[PDB]
Amino acid sequence: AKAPIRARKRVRKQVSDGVAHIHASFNNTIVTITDRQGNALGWATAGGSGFRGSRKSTPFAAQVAAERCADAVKEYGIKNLEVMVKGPGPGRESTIRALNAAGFRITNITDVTPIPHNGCRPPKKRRV
Amino acid sequence: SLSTEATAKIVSEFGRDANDTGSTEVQVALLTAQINHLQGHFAEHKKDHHSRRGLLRMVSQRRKLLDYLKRKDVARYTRLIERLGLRR
Amino acid sequence: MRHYEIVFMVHPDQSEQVPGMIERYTAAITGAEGKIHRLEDWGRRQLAYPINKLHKAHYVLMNVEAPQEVIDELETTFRFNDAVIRSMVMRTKHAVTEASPMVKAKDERRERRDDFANETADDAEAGDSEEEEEE
Amino acid sequence: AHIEKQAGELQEKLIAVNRVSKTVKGGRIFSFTALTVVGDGNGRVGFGYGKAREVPAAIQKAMEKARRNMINVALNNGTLQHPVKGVHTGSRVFMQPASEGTGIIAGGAMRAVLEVAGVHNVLAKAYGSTNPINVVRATIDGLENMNSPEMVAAKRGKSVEEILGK
Amino acid sequence: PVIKVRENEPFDVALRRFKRSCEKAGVLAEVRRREFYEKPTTERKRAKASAVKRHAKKLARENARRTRLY
Amino acid sequence: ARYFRRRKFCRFTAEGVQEIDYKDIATLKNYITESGKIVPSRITGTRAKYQRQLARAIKRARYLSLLPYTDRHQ
Amino acid sequence: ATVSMRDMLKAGVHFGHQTRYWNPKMKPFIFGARNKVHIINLEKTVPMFNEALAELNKIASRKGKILFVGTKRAASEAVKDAALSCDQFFVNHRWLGGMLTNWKTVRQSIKRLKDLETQS
RNA sequence: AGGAUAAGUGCAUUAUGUUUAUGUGGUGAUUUGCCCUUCUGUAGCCA
RNA sequence: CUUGAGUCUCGUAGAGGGGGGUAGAAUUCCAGGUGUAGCGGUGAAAUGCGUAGAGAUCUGGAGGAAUACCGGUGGCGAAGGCGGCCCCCUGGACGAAGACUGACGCUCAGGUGCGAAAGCGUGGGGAGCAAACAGGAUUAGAUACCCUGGUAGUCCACGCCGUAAACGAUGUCGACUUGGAGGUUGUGCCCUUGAGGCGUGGCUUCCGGAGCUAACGCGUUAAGUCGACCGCCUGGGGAGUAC
Repeated sequence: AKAPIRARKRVRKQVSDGVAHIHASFNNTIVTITDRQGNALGWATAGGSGFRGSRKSTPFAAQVAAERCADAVKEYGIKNLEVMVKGPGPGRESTIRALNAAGFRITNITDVTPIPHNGCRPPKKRRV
Repeated sequence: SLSTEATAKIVSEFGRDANDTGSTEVQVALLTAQINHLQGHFAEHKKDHHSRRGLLRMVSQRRKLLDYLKRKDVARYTRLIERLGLRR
Repeated sequence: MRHYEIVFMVHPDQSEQVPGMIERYTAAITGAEGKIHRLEDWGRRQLAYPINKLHKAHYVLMNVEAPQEVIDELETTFRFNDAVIRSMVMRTKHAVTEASPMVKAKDERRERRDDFANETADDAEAGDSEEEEEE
Repeated sequence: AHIEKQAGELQEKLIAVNRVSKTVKGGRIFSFTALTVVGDGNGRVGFGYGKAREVPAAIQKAMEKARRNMINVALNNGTLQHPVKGVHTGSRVFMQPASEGTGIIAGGAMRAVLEVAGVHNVLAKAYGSTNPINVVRATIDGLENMNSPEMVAAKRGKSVEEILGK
Repeated sequence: PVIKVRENEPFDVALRRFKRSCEKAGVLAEVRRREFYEKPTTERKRAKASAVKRHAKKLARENARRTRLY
Repeated sequence: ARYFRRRKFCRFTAEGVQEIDYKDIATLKNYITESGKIVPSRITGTRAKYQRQLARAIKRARYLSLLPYTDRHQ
Repeated sequence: ATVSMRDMLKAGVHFGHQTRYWNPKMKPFIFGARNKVHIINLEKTVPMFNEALAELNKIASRKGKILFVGTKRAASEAVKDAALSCDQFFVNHRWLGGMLTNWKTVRQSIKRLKDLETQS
């Protein structure tokens, strides 16, 4: 479910507020909570929560990553939150469910997906 | 493509000076005039093949209408081919 | 004879260049067998993305007619111009250099989406109070 | 279903009979096949290949497939006089315009098929599939009109309605 | 994907089942494979094509009742 | 009574509204969802005319900074 | 016998309900759509219908019995109204296509029905 | 995005997913036709 | 002569070609700031990368192919061919009025001309992906499968025999033969006022009647009725190679 993190209760930069970022891929989600003017206040992942395989991208693996970072960032003491989502990777709602159980008010799901303007040709990999 | 003002020189000078465009002497003169616009383009790079297909239509037909013209009236034929420097 | 509904926008610090450039385009058009249908300056506007930084730019819709020869001379100038950040210019096939359903949306741009400056005195000179000056 | 010429009383000219199989557990084939050409002993259209659970049904299938459930091009009287080529379902029979009645020669069982078919009067070579299960089509592809009667005034037959229509 | 505006002041969901602009709608039909220039037009762009089967499905339900094959 | 042929403001609802143009944000925006972006033809219910031209006009516009092209502006 | 022409107009004035698509092989008797609904030419069907209704009259002295076929889940009530007798026979809802050549079976199931209908 | 008025509403790994080892060749019970109904199953009309 | 064909301005659509212009986003990268251990890969995985502070993330710059979406049974080209969008040059099509010539026609050995792709001569470019080569993983083995690094390549410009699955797997063009409708476009008539109906063309496509096919299927853009002229075939293996 979890691995080592910052505290729930002490003091560090004492910022009162942040923005959160969910980087969702086909295999992992990276959830990194940041300062509202642009400096990281903590991170987790679904693989650093103890999931592997296809299972690393399921909504319940996206959840436990999000609840892992969301704990840690109370040492910097957030009280209100806004969120960015950036990817087509699964469980884009389950990570929000965890941030609201950490006590946060969720203030817009601002889509800034990392899709290019087509970009580069993709890997050969498989035959269909 | 052929301007109205290039068409107006050509109409006034060759065939009848009131809107004759279809007579064989003047029809040659029009095709020639669009060749000249196309030879201005082909001073750029020389992969201009999708227009060259179209040049070959205009040339061949011009040449068909000169074969028709030498079977008819000989003055129109020797004037036309010599005054526009055609068949090259 | 051909119609080109040319619309463009210009960077704020450079907007001083446009009142002069348009008046050199109008005298080359009316001097040789085309028309200025309307020439509308739109004022300073909010972009939908900052270009070359800064989230505002100043828009002019020229509403040009010119022959094939003339339009060839204005367009090589306009394409290598430096004041324009970007432009889009349309074809003779169903062209609309006269009367549009953007009549409301122009008035709005000058009225509500502008930023009032010295460059923007120049914005009113850009298509209504024309003086010959720059390129 | 499919309509044919006149006859009175019929001859079941069975020219060939065979047996099929693909026997296995549950759904299977184990039936018989039979081939018959139906006619009146001078000239009629009708050709049927059919199959069933045993020899009695096999033949009754085949006699039904001649008389119905089959596309044919028609004949009139037990004699031919519109000798022309043709194709029906790949099978090609060619007949060049020549004498009626006499000259009849065709190998194997085919001289007997031609007597019930009505085209033993004018006939020429076959091409396409050369098997006796499919080349019996003589009175079909080899006759591209719906009547070919024995009076030579046949070519004035449609004429007499056309010039009265004038 | 979630798309930039869909719900009135978020709750514990994100409501991604609901709205979309045009985020990949002609360019992706097969994963783990290379891209092409002319192939996408018939290989990948089946959006109209899959609407023929949605139309047939609302059609075939009535016709099964009239035939009484329901 | 009256008729008009091959011109603006009659047939369909109007032929002077999304003829071909791109310089107006509003004609494009009748056909744009709240995320600032183009949606399918079923969604928009544009006349056939208005769509074969709207395919060029939404790109023209995006490119002239009338619409927000990209996802950092959506 | 103007009487056939009254009924054709009296029926025909529903002006269709189906889209402006029609069977190509019917094209002669079809008038142009009004706002995407098919409309038959009403006048062009009135000469056909009078020829048909006299031919039906001539067979009345030949007649054995009539069989109304083409019945289905929407056409049955319209056949119910047509027959007004048991000199003319019909079904209500559906019809099994073909009876004419496998009559052998069909008469054998009629005998099974009436035996077991009398026991019931 | 003019406007986020969460408006202009119509979908979520952007649905087209699938390493999962292989094993020579041909043959074989619904029958010798030493073949049950053709019977209105053809414009006449029949078993 | 027009009944065949050819031509001028007007009106209309499009990714045809060649050269110009132009915006923004991921990967990739550098910098500064913040911040802590996995990231990645997959059916599970190791190889790879990372504590020299990776991954993610804020701000700003970089750099080069590509250009999503509207996008579709769509549209353009001579078949293959062509995809952001526009201009400049210019080809080709599609409508319609005024006006013009009057078989100037059809087909096409010979023929010159012309590339999907890679290959390729020399030049620019290489962010991502990737043959090989390395090493994992797969398994009766693993060159195939599936993965990671990674170089040439992919990407442009002109050039060389235009190669092929060079397409409707269907020669050309043209006359003739029941249509209906979608997509989508000139235009005559209607309250243009319903992407609408009717008059008449247009490409592109579904459906199906006479007819055509062995079967699927084709059917007004034929695979029907034909017409002229050309290209080409005559069982397989061996061989599309040899000479």
